[PDB]
Amino acid sequence: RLPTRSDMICGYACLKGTAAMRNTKRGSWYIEALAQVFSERACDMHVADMLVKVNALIKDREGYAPGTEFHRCKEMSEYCSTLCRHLYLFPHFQLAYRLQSRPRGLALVLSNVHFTGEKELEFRSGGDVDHSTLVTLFKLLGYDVHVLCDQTAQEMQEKLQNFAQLPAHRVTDSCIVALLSHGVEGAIYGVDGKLLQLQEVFQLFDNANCPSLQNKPKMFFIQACRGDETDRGVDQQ
Amino acid sequence: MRLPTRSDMICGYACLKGTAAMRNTKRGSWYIEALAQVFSERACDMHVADMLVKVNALIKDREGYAPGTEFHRCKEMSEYCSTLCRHLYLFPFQLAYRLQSRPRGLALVLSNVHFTGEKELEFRSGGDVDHSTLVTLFKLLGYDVHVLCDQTAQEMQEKLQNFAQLPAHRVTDSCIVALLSHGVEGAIYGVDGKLLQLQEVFQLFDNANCPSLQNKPKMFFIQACRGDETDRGVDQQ
Amino acid sequence: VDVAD
Amino acid sequence: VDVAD
Repeated sequence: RLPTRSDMICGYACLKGTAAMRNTKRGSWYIEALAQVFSERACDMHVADMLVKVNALIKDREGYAPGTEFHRCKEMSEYCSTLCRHLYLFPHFQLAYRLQSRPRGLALVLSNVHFTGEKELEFRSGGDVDHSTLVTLFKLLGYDVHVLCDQTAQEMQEKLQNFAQLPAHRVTDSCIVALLSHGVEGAIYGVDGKLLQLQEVFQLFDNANCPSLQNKPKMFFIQACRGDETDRGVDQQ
Repeated sequence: MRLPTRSDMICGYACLKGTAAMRNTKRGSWYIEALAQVFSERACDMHVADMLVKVNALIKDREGYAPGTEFHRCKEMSEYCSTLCRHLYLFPFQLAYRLQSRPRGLALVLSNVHFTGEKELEFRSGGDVDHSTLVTLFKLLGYDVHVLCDQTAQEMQEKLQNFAQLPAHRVTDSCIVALLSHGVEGAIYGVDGKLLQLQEVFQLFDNANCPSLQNKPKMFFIQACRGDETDRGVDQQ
Repeated sequence: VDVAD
Repeated sequence: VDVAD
């Protein structure tokens, strides 16, 4: 018997209560760093240790935006884990999750960039680079990549559930879900300015609702703000 | 180079948001027992984040013994979150945090077991075993262990601040704080039934409030419930 | 026996 | 330039 939820790792672009930073031309700091590390190190580093390298890149970066509150601002990424083994992507086998299927798993990249005005949510310039980054990266890592763009909260919920329920998960070894949008602590916005709670997303993939993925590693990457606080940072003593 | 307000922290949680953490009335808490077992055996060759994965695996496999109650054959899942930027080896070197000081750091073990509030919080049987287990473990790992027992919320806030402000942190290489009590999502109870928000605990040790620990690894272990939901578990398909 | 925290 | 998500 299993707990209701296990074997997930969830990477967050920023800390609870704070904004995640995005360059209007290069894309989000977190996705940029994530793909930079994964592309270089997926061959010899497990995913949790790779996210520590990502943390180190984000800790060192600072904002460029002269004349605004984001100039010289800071951000800190984090990850949370219910993994019970090393997660090597194998693009060591005995103490790691089994990860040999072809494809290695299904991946979903869900990007909201153009918003329909209902709330004050702005165009996410650079989100196109983030989207291209993850689609290409996950394909090169051996995943069968599904894509969704500019979805409402209800479309997100319905299509995430459809993705979780796909029969293909029975014959793969892992899963990836990447969500990129505006958001608040614990929830992400659809393009209509309505919220999808992240706990409801994770539940779609848990051991009760998604038996096809029981005991298989499930990766979530969340590029979204978690609040309104801009981190001014601190001087090193 | 400047720092984010918060970084270089790892926080282990006995259970998931919204759920109960389980404790055996004679053997103590599942999470503390697994943490001490793994850390005692593997600190010499495994970094802390990877040891917490081994703890996750022990918790995932355990099931409740409480005949005739709702906790019989129940389940639990632990997790950890990390803003670490290097490997954390305790060394009881190159790619890891520096961890060579004598003592390796200060450690605080704060345990509340006797409650007398307008909230209906029961005596935490087995909490004494958890307390002595952690004091023994952290001494064994080379920490100077400070202890606190049966504190109110205000006492916990004030004495956590005093601990974070101790001058010894200037020259040591790491810090450990263990909090064991009743709790709710995001906060723990003092013996008076009043809550201390965990976000205020972490803030006391952050880069702005605790400059002596900037860029040094800070470990937190939280043995407390995070909600009222008992996990009945799921049959493995 | 097991109880909740 | 850098902006907030």
